[PDB]
Amino acid sequence: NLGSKLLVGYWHNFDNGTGIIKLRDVSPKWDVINVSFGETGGDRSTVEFSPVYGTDAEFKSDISYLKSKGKKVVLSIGGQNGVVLLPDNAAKQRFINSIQSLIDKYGFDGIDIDLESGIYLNGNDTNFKNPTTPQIVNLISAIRTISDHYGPDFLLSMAPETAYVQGGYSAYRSIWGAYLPIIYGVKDKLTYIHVQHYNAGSGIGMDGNNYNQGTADYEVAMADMLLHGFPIGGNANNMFPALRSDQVMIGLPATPAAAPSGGYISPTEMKKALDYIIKGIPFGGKYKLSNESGYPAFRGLMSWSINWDAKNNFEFSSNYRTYFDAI
Ligand SMILES: [Cl-]
Ligand code: NA
Ligand SMILES: [Zn+2]
Ligand SMILES: [Zn+2]
Ligand SMILES: [Zn+2]
Ligand SMILES: [Zn+2]
Repeated sequence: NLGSKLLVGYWHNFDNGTGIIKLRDVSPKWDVINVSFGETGGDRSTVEFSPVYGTDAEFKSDISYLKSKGKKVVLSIGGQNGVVLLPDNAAKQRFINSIQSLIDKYGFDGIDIDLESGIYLNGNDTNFKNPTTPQIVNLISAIRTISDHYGPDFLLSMAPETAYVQGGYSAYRSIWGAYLPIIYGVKDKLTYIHVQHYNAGSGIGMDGNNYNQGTADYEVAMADMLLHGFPIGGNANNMFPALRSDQVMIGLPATPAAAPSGGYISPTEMKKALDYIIKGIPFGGKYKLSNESGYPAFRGLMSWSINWDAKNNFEFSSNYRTYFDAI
């Protein structure tokens, strides 16, 4: 079964300067490998994926080998080429069929939704429990259909930026809060969400205070929105519900170069945030956690990326594997 404290790492299906790591050479400290990325061509709906090294059959066998060792391998849909546009049923079906074909071909354990294309609320799409924007409605439907095809053990994750989730605290329009209807719409099938707590600037917590990315207070404040639920757009009558704590992870850059505009946090400071979130132990931050005792089943950390971590001699993976193994 899938563990209670996870390290989820993005795996580059490309060389961005940090090199390509073949699947069998990925550190065993990662519990889940998010293969980056499934992409689309002209129809912006049929997802395609070809491994950057070797044959398709060899990649399929590498995945089988990792799965035999208890690891999960997930296909991430996103990046610049992971444009998925679902304006109608036809596009939705192409997306569903192509994803199912890839899962079957390579033996992926599930999918990671790392999309931004078309993810913005139409004017007048104001109810997160009943969205009307076709892109959003169709994406929710497709995710539920794909998930159903594989059953309750299908691994579904999502990695939106903060504007699309916690940004909903300030406004519910355009991009702000636009993942909220997606999250709500698939919450019964969502294994975990790892919001990207980086390339974000600052975030307003439920206490009304602004916190800077890369600080312990920010990590706690942003995660707490999902652990506790929050009022959308300054309206106490429009409450976004809490997720299960086992559905909440925090996404972090593995090193500063992985997120140039900011978001990297030192292990010393992040362990303070983790101790507060998980164990209810405060550290002298300004942010007061919603729940006195913490959220022991908080699911863990995601990182951009396995490749960046390796170029930084595994600082991130080593520090947090040790931290979680010690609980
Ligand atoms: Cl809990
Ligand atoms: Na290839
Ligand atoms: Zn279902
Ligand atoms: Zn099938
Ligand atoms: Zn973005
Ligand atoms: Zn409460």
